[PDB]
Amino acid sequence: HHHHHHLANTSAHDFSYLKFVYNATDTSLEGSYDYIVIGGGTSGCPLAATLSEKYKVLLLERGTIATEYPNTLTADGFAYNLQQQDDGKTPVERFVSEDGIDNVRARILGGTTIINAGVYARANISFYSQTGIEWDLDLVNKTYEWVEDAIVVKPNNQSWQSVIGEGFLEAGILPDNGFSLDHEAGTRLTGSTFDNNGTRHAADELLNKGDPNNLLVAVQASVEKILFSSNLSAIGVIYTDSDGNSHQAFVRGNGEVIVSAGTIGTPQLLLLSGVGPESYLSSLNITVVQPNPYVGQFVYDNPRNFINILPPNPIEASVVTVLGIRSDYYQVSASSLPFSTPPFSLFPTTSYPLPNSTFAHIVSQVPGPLSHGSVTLNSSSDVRIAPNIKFNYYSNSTDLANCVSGMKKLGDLLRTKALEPYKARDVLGIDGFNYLGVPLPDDASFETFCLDNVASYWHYHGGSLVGKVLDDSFRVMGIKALRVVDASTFPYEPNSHPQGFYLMLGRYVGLQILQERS
Ligand SMILES: Cc1cc2nc3c(=O)[nH]c(=O)nc-3n(C[C@H](O)[C@H](O)[C@H](O)COP(=O)(O)OP(=O)(O)OC[C@H]3O[C@@H](n4cnc5c(N)ncnc54)[C@H](O)[C@@H]3O)c2cc1C
Ligand SMILES: *[C@@H]1O[C@H](CO)[C@@H](O[C@@H]2O[C@H](CO)[C@@H](O)[C@H](O)[C@H]2NC(C)=O)[C@H](O)[C@H]1NC(C)=O
Ligand SMILES: *[C@@H]1O[C@H](CO)[C@@H](O)[C@H](O)[C@H]1NC(C)=O
Ligand SMILES: *[C@@H]1O[C@H](CO)[C@@H](O)[C@H](O)[C@H]1NC(C)=O
Ligand SMILES: *[C@@H]1O[C@H](CO)[C@@H](O)[C@H](O)[C@H]1NC(C)=O
Ligand SMILES: *[C@@H]1O[C@H](CO)[C@@H](O)[C@H](O)[C@H]1NC(C)=O
Ligand SMILES: *[C@@H]1O[C@H](CO)[C@@H](O)[C@H](O)[C@H]1NC(C)=O
Ligand SMILES: *[C@@H]1O[C@H](CO)[C@@H](O)[C@H](O)[C@H]1NC(C)=O
Repeated sequence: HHHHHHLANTSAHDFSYLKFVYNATDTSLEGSYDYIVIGGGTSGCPLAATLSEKYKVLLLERGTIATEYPNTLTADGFAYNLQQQDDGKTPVERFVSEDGIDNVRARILGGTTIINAGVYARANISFYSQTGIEWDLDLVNKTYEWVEDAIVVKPNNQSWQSVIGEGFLEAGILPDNGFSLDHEAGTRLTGSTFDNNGTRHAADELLNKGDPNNLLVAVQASVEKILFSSNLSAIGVIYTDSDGNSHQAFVRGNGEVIVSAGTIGTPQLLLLSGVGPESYLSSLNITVVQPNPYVGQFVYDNPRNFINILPPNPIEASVVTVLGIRSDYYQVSASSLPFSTPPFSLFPTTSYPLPNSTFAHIVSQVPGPLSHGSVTLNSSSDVRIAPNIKFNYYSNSTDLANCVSGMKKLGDLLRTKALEPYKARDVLGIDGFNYLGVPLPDDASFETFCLDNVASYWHYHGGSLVGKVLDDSFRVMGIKALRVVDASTFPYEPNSHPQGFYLMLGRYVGLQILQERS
């Protein structure tokens, strides 16, 4: 298959880039650069590597390097990082939305690709025309291949993923797409950023494609403020190191500051810097640099709804590789060992029953979603104090209708011959399964189930939307030399699993920056 000749193979996680990674305590990192990228995450790492092909780049990341937390480097360690308590330095930062749903974000060089579930997919090909951005579609595809050559494999067979795939097909999630990276209706094996040795590959490895003479990375660099000219332009940043001391770095000439701090971090930093809704910022006595009513608005979290089955015989743990895709729901299942310490946010609250045997977590994702909320500041000065985030799950009735459809399809899945061997009782109904937590239930019972048992899919996005805060080149409207590139930029998903899109986007926008400059 020509289209997959380029995929990565099994290999150790490549930390060669550590040769140009430095502690933010090093004041010799202060000074002038062509580009400053804020946030060494999913988009930020390939963006910085791409810009460094020609220009001097400083990448600033608030977390440390992944070697400090070895359980981020294997598939087997996924649960560990979520189970670990948040001490302010760990790679997983815990939060709770104002809705009451537990959640996490990354705090580590590599961003959320260092802690995530590894599922790799390209964007739904209809996404590009939906946005109305004049994408260079040939370049988009070359850029996917540049990412995939470094960190994406074709997964080997896993017994539970194959069971689930046979079930999806039997339940009518057709056609059978075989192995494919593309987000299309039907059932498929997709790519993974875990290799077939279980080694995690991630966005930090794309730093190895940067020019080591041009790229500098500062870790434990907490960026507190974007600095502006006194024609409004961004000119630099203030960041603090792990000892608390402050540092300043600037861009020069035709260079630019790009914010890649994520759905949560990018609106927070813009607001702290005086870019945002005029009445809101004035009410905090933050001087407004650029009024924009949409900074931190239109923030989205696709709902996750789920059931857990406890088979009467052990099943093998698996990472998610098999996807069942419809336009109105995206479905997967993971199989897991039992645990006595919960992975935080796997279930939506800390008071959720613990599994004492192996279990299958069977999941459906609402597309969009159409419900939205906001990011607002908790502290008007301290970037290390997490902002308030509210998603307003199921405020839009279309989301609820789509959850009902997805839950009914999970019922179909539980009724397949594929899943029958995992029932505890060989009775006709799906009550023959043993359930951890709430089992599946007319639509009123499904609506109640959807509302009561919702969790985060962890695929939140928005807050600095193209068309509201940014133009089609990802520039902050009204401000020269300032862009935003990360998941804050779009109001809908590109697909069921967006890391592949945001990895591509980092390099793609970097190439656009370089081309505009030439
Ligand atoms: C638990 C979990 C599992 C997931 N699993 C999958 C999956 O299997 N497949 C998939 O496709 N997607 C998955 N996702 C979603 C996907 O990984 C994310 O949507 C995507 O990685 C977000 O990229 P980003 O660049 O917007 O943010 P990030 O990758 O989080 O990058 C933002 C970076 O900015 C840093 N930062 C923030 N504020 C500052 C500041 N002030 N100064 C300096 N640095 C700062 C952060 O530390 C972070 O490294 C998962 C998400 C989670 C939470
Ligand atoms: C791929 O993305 C497109 C969005 O651009 C989705 O298609 C739209 O949504 C529904 C599809 O049932 C229709 O009402 C719209 O008319 C569609 N628009 C276009 C231009 O086709 C589509 O559902 C997504 N596909 C998957 C499998 O998620
Ligand atoms: C993976 O192995 C194949 C074997 O055909 C090889 O051609 C390719 O160069 C390897 N991929 C990478 C990214 O090194
Ligand atoms: C940076 O140096 C400080 C000491 O000044 C130390 O406490 C911290 O762990 C270092 N961080 C990294 C990422 O090396
Ligand atoms: C890009 O790749 C996709 C598959 O991911 C393919 O369907 C599409 O035709 C390609 N587009 C271009 C412009 O090559
Ligand atoms: C803002 O400052 C004014 C004084 O100029 C004060 O009256 C007001 O209470 C302040 N508001 C906040 C939220 O600090
Ligand atoms: C800050 O967040 C906490 C939740 O962690 C909340 O209880 C508190 O009211 C918030 N404070 C402000 C000023 O927003
Ligand atoms: C739900 O979302 C759609 C699309 O954004 C919108 O047209 C509709 O008005 C929303 N419904 C409600 C009740 O807000």
